[PDB]
Amino acid sequence: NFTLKFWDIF
Amino acid sequence: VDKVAAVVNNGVVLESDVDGLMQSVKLNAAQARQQLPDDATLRHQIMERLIMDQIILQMGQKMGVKISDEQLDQAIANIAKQNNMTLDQMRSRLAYDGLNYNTYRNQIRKEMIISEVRNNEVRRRITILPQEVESLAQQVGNQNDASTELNLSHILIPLPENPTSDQVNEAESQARAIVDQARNDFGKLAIAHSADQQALNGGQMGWGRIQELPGIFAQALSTAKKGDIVGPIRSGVGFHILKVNDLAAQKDRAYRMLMNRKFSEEAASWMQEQRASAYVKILS
Amino acid sequence: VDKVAAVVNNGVVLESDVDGLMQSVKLNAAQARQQLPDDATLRHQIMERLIMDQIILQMGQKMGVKISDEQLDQAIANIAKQNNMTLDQMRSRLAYDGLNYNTYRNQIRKEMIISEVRNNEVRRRITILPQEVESLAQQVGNQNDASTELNLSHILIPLPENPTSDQVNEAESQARAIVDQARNDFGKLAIAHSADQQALNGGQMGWGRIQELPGIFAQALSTAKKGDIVGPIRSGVGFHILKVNDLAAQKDRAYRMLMNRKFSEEAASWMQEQRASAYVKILS
Repeated sequence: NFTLKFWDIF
Repeated sequence: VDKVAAVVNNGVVLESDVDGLMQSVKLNAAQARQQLPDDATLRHQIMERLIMDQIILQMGQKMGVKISDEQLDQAIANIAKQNNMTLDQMRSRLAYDGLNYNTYRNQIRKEMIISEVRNNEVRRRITILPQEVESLAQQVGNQNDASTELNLSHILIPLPENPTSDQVNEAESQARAIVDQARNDFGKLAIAHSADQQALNGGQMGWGRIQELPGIFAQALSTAKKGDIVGPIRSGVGFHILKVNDLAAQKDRAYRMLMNRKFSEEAASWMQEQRASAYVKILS
Repeated sequence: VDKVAAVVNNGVVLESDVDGLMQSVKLNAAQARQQLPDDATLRHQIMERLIMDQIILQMGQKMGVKISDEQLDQAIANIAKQNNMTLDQMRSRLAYDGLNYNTYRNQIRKEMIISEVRNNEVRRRITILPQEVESLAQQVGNQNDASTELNLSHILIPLPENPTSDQVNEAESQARAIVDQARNDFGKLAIAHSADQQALNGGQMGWGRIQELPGIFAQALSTAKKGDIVGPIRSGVGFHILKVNDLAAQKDRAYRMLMNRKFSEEAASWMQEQRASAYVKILS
């Protein structure tokens, strides 16, 4: 759902 | 007016035991905020718990098994404190929700006796030859990816919010194939089929610390190193895939590894062996 | 001259012993990317290692500890296979790298009997009390956050790549101010501080499983529920803050956790004891 949106902080 | 939920060897689960535990369950579900299944299969869950609880408990007696009066009281103090209350405060919660402290105290001693027996009995079963503590130990050597630095690329395969078997299969299919071509460039396959933003920059994703990655990648990464392909992994957005780019007390890890997997494996084994060696009829 | 690196109780560590493994380290380290300490302290480490191996290996010699032949036999063949090798062909790969069959065979048994009397001894040392198990299991219940669907907001207070503690302490404290005034909306406060793409959109990350979160967040959301505010967590990019918006296998997870948590403690402990209570003379 957000797995990516979130990974794309690290 | 209190029926028998089920015979279980010469002794019984009661409709009261069950309809009282269904009270202890939905009491949490509202607070814990998680839904429960059909009240029909759910009763058939609790039934099955209480049945098991029993098979064990009858073993409780079969072989003598106490619980330090002090231990029982202690746990209860420790469970009180773990919930931000004293016994005096908790008392009122038992009254307000409506239970006799001593029904409860005895209810706990029930739990404790069961544990005593399950554990005591599973530990019995566990057997760890050294021939395997070594082997495993010398497998976690080339693995210890602790607070590791790690550079990755990343394909993603697109999957709708509520997917359809066809898509899902034809997706994983394409996602496997990409991986099958991945161990034969990856960046250039980003551009090919990566649904995600980075695709143009090549899935090029940069240096991440293994822990900062999503937990559903970590599982399959610690056991892998530079030049490796990972996945295809399933998630909400869909199927991931990824390249890697950069990076005694292991006989401790080694032993713990076994001591642990073997317990979990051999509990689950003994449980099913006790529901077997048992008369049990359910009376709905 | 069997130059002696050191003396452990009624035996010794040679320079042979040290100068040997001391290499296999720098090899099996640059053979899997991870850099090493000072060749000065690295020695000092390999020393501590080799010393200990002695104490406990003597402890072994003292107690009736043999290791069966079939056992050691199995053990080797299984790491032979493991690193992608084979039976007789193993011989001619370390025999082709400096060693013999018996520079390994006798050498592995040393590892094995060490593993033995080291576990075997911290095994007899751990004791889990029903209270501990019960108490813990009641708490691991409060955490019951498995694949726990979870909406949350986000505030980033970002740092540069490699700042001093002068650049860090500002963000560090600035967060806790927002942390408190969050608990006294977050969405408005997100636009007023957060520095991610979803900042002006109100920190709103959206619904998503606790698994799909970056591992380091899942460690602190495990013990939280609707309304909670966790942080400020420091990572690669700076300090993050999160607002939460929505959401008999515990008597085993508890035990496996203690039986482990305890063994790791009550071994570290058991050497602290063997080390400090023994003859440790070191010859330069």
